[PDB]
Amino acid sequence: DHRELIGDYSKAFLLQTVDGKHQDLKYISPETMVALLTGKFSNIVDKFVIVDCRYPYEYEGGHIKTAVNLPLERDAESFLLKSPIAPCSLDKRVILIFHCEFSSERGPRMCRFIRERDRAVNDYPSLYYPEMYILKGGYKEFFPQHPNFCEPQDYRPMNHEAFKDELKTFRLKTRSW
Ligand code: MMC
Ligand SMILES: [Cl-]
Repeated sequence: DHRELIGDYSKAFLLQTVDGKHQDLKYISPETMVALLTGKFSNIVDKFVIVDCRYPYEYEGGHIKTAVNLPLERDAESFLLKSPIAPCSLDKRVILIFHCEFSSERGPRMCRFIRERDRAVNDYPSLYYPEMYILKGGYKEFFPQHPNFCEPQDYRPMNHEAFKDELKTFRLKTRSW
């Protein structure tokens, strides 16, 4: 591999990465997303969690099969760090994939946050989650290409004109603005 090692310096990144806006983050394409969902890496990957950082209305409107919705910092901390998700095999890996609508703001921030807490609660340089990726293009790019991997087969934009009140309500739930 021509790149650096993963978070705890144990080995290299498994997946092929593409270029994305945040230069220090690892991005994967929708194609690689379908590869994991179809079991292409089942020999090596024990578990991969898809974290959709969108607001609840957006997720309900249609999300990638198997994804979990964790919009608030607190929920994510609770789901991932209280009782970490471990591989059933010493040999196998655990991988996290974050995404939002455009994978421009929400997703990358959540990725950076979980990394901060993973570092904070372990002895350097161990991590519960050494390998994390962003799905480049977010749900917006994913739906029109692989609709049968989405449930329901539909797409609800955050700015959806009929969910204006729900957006405001939701933001008043956030740790900070
Ligand atoms: C760093 Hg994610
Ligand atoms: Cl929050």
